[PDB]
Amino acid sequence: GTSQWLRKTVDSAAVILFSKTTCPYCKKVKDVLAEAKIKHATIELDQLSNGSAIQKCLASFSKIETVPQMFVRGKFIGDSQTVLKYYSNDELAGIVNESKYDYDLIVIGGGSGGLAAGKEAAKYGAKTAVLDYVEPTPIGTTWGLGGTCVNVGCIPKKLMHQAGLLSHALEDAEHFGWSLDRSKISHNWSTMVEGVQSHIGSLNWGYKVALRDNQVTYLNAKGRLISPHEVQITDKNQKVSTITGNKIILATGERPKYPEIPGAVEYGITSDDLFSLPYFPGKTLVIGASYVALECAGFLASLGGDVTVMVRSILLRGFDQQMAEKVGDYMENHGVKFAKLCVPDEIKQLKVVDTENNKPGLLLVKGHYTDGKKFEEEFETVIFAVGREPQLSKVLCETVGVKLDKNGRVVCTDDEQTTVSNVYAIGDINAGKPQLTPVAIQAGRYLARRLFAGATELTDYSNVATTVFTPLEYGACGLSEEDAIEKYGDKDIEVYHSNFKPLEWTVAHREDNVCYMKLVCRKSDNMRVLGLHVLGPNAGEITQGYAVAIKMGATKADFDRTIGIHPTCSETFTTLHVTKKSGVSPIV
Amino acid sequence: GTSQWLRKTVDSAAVILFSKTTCPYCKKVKDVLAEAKIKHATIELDQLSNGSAIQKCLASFSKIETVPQMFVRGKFIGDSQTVLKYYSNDELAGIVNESKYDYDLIVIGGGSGGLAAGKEAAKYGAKTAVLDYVEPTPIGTTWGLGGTCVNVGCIPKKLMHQAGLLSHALEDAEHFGWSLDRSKISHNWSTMVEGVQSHIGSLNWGYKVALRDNQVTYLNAKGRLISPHEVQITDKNQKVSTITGNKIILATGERPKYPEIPGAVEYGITSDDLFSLPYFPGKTLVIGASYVALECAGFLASLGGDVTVMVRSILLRGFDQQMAEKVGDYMENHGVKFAKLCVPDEIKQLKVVDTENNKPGLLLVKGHYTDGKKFEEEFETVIFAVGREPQLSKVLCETVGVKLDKNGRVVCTDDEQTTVSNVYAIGDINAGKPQLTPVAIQAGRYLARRLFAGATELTDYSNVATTVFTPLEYGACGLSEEDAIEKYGDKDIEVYHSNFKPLEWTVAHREDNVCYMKLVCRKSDNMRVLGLHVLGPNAGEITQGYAVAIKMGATKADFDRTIGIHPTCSETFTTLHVTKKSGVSPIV
Ligand SMILES: Cc1cc2nc3c(=O)[nH]c(=O)nc-3n(C[C@H](O)[C@H](O)[C@H](O)COP(=O)(O)OP(=O)(O)OC[C@H]3O[C@@H](n4cnc5c(N)ncnc54)[C@H](O)[C@@H]3O)c2cc1C
Ligand SMILES: Cc1cc2nc3c(=O)[nH]c(=O)nc-3n(C[C@H](O)[C@H](O)[C@H](O)COP(=O)(O)OP(=O)(O)OC[C@H]3O[C@@H](n4cnc5c(N)ncnc54)[C@H](O)[C@@H]3O)c2cc1C
Ligand SMILES: Cc1cc(C(=O)NNc2ccccc2F)no1
Ligand SMILES: Cc1cc(C(=O)NNc2ccccc2F)no1
Ligand SMILES: Cc1cc(C(=O)NNc2ccccc2F)no1
Repeated sequence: GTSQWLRKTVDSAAVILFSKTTCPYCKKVKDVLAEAKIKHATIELDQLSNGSAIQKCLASFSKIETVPQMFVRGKFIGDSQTVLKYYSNDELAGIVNESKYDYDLIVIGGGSGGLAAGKEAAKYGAKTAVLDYVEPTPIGTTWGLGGTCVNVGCIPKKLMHQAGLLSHALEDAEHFGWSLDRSKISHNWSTMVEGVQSHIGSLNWGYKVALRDNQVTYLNAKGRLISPHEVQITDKNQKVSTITGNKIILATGERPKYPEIPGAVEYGITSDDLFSLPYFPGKTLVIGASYVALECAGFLASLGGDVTVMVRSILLRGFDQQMAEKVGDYMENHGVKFAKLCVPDEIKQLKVVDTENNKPGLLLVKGHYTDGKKFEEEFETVIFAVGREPQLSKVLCETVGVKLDKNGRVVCTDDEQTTVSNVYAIGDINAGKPQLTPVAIQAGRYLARRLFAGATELTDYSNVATTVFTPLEYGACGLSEEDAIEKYGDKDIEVYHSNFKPLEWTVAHREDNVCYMKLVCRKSDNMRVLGLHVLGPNAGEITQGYAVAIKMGATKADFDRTIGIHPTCSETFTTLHVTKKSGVSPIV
Repeated sequence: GTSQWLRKTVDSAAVILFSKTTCPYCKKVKDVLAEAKIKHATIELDQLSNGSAIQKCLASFSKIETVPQMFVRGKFIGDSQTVLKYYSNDELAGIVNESKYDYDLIVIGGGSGGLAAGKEAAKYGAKTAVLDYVEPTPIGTTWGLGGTCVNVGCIPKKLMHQAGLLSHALEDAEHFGWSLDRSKISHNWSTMVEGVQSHIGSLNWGYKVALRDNQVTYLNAKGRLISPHEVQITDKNQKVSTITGNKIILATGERPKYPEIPGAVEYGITSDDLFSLPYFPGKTLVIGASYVALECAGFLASLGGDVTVMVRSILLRGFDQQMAEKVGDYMENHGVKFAKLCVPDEIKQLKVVDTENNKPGLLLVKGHYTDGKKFEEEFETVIFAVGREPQLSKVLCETVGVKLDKNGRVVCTDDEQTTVSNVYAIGDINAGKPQLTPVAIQAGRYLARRLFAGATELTDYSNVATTVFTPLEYGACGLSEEDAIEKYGDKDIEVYHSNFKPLEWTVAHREDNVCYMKLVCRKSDNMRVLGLHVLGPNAGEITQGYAVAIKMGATKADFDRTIGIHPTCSETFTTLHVTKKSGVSPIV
């Protein structure tokens, strides 16, 4: 056990020092490497459980059992006297820089996971390159460094959500005594987009600064893995070349799908285009029913838009369907129109986008309802939100041997390793994993530490909490009620639930019984909490802390013995008592 | 053990049925009791692990070991045949109403704890009275049923906090694209007070409806305990009479203190007066530095007021002082003035309150700083927030034998029992307990179940989370950093911390490094989280869920392995890494 860990650690680390905190010979070597600007990992043996056993295993590489011992890319370099000899003789810089490869690590993809992995690897002395290229959308939209979340995802969508939430803050202000008249106030799309894009631009620049300050080589080029250690790159001038690397991390993400119907690619847009659109969309149709579809329809309606959503079957497939129906009912009562049980057949152009006067075009959408009736209506903008997919045929030569599943995602071990031993995959392209930004970041950072600092901790992908940022937000952690019932049986499941009303909604005359929460519990396991669900304001802030308790195995008794904070929405979880089986009403 | 539990349960319950879920004779007795509208507790012996032992112990009370067995106020009434006999002979109603006392329970005080205890007791058949009287403030202010939180505490203060938060929402809305101009909008104090008071009145009415629907006797009268079982009551016509009860719960709360200086009682006010004041306070001095003082100063400033706070020594004594100083620095940067190291000597009247034109008066405040320099300034309103105190000499004859501590609070066992065996105390008057509304509710409900339904569960008063609703909110759960170091020593304490910026503050151009969080941990106990602290928006929603994890013994490793929800403020707790001992900056 200990011998196999040490072997893997030594073969993989770029530069690593084995040390003890109390040793002045170790401190002497540490200070030399700091002066020479040589970054490295450090393993303090006096702070590990079996440090004595490791110290004896080191002799199988160095034939000494003392400390310090310095290694570079699998090779024992020397003890204190030897390292100072290389330093005194101006031979140290050359020894720590010799490698079979151009880089210790090449990351293909500069998004949530890839930037996290590359920066963390560099901190331990791995010579690292990060490659990023943004293929333009069909209408030509492109953006800077940082990935989907930063540029066309979590960041701009939550900022536009906040712009929509402020519409209701303006209405509430009158009831709390402020003198404004909400009915005389309007919204300016282009002013909002300019502020959002200025923030995104500051993130693009901050990531380039961060890579420079960690000595990471940033290449704005398209990468393609042609053999296990060779990456072909093509730059903005179509100059083609090859770089080599010891370890490879694939982190290229996904892009939006289009349906295979006439006019979709030519005349519609996706979320990739929405967040920098230079004109207000006008009367809008959203095709789809994912969290992306509902989040976008929701803020467009709150900004004052005329918005319709076309739903093939159900809302939020894969989420708790009682919660999903309450989400949609709120949206329908607050100005979002729905075309239910309906699909599109073709998009026809009636007017071209007026790019000079900054106005949308006009489109005729034809489709049909599931019974057989026809749909036909005119819209200024049509947004497709019908799923996302990777396109690893762009990234990955089939001769390399990296196995993909039937959806085109990478099949990985529980430590992110592919079927090719030096190649790993993280983020949205790792098959079977939750497709979320904090998951990609944790996977990338934890992987970098295992490769270059001898860490052993794995990423835990179970019970990862989520929040859907619809007009009324929906947070969740764990199983839906229907998945719990299918797994364990109805007689082994107890559900505690309640409506609630935020105190802030009282003076503002908002609804009494629309916010809702529940705990789905397993009777035969001490009433273990299998899933937590909340519909209400600030749902992400409410849910996050409970994710720690669920990770730890919280029971209903743990929620009961914990005391609430008053007045809050979250405290309602500490006093739940009405069960679904009792038939008693959950209203306030 | 079991036999001591059974004797206490039988002696104390008003009406109780010993039963098994599987027994049709028990079902027949349940159905008769429901038809006669006789409320009662039930214990299902087949749901307890020592149910066989309990069934044998019942025989020393009834001389039988079968189920069902019905008891009334410590007396065995009968089995199935006997209960049915009393019913068909119209004898049962008189039997179940036989009592040595007028009531099974008298609650003195109709606030957070007292209303909770009284309603819960009545559910198990306890004949219950709740007494409530509101002694007017020095200027004559009074209010309805529900206690301090409902009328002059948590509820109106958080509603006025929300009105203040909406000021910054109006400012933010411009940056997100909305057409309003914040500089032309003003606030109307009387409109806000009218809305707050209409909500408080709906709560007053709802509590009277709830007591009527639970068959609880509500007496709007002042109560005084004159012997262990006798309560003297004085009504609004000054009629004096005596009622008797088996169990007594003291739940009379506290009221604000005034300093002993000339003019304080005559010309100043307290929080009791603020929340229904018919005119805007105008230019205001708040004397004190408690959470009540800073919350009130904070929202008055956000509503456009000229506000000063006079601080004797420090802010928020008893809270973590690094967090208290950050709370005050934010207020001072956003328009609250502070007179530090200063106390008042006298209040002089310059103008009487203008009741006709609905305007405040004018006052001259004289004081001095700790070095002896003088303070002298004019204000329209002076609010004293210098602590709260019970006044149990008004509630409790000294000859009854209930022991008080040096501060005048009631000394209780861990099951809320006083030194008089049938008398219990809950809420703010229970010595040594956190003075919070959800604590009083849990204590009252749990106590009623122990008295009248044979329950055993105690209230857990440890690590109860809190939130201070200052303009930037401060949430906490567990020990302050200085208390942790005093208890375990500095070398056994590690502190992880970080600044953060809410995403909502980016486009709004608010501050980069004002929000802050830390985890105070114990090294020698697996890095156990001893205390959690957060300064930021929605801090009560952030903190609540983590209180369950801390109750369960969370360590830093539990926070690390839990994944964040993005984009949120709370997710910053899941990736903390900078220690105070490293000296590395917490800025982001
Ligand atoms: C509209 C929307 C909203 C979302 N909201 C949230 C939210 O609120 N919370 C949340 O947790 N998640 C959210 N997500 C999900 C989140 O955006 C993703 O889970 C995350 O971005 C995945 O990170 P990644 O590192 O796997 O890939 P990405 O961030 O997509 O980065 C991959 C990068 O690699 C580049 N690349 C691709 N091929 C190559 C190549 N051959 N050579 C070089 N570079 C290449 C891509 O152009 C891209 O820049 C949202 C997603 C969308 C679409
Ligand atoms: C300004 C302010 C803000 C607060 N904010 C919060 C907050 O945000 N969160 C929180 O958790 N806590 C808050 N608190 C504390 C909370 O109000 C108290 O902890 C809670 O009200 C205590 O409940 P209680 O049942 O002990 O007493 P109370 O609610 O004070 O009820 C006691 C009642 O008994 C009556 N009474 C007294 N003597 C007699 C008698 N002889 N006969 C009959 N009736 C009598 C009193 O008039 C009163 O109606 C706040 C307090 C204040 C002052
Ligand atoms: C807001 C949001 C995003 C997701 C998500 O990313 N993926 N779902 C998923 C879950 C578990 C395993 C595998 C998966 F693919 N869920 O909610
Ligand atoms: C020391 C003390 C005695 C009383 C007194 O008489 N209270 N009775 C009363 C009850 C209800 C409304 C109005 C009332 F006056 N108050 O304080
Ligand atoms: C054991 C213990 C805790 C306390 C106490 O400080 N209670 N009150 C309080 C605290 C924090 C915020 C708001 C509050 F009202 N007294 O004794």
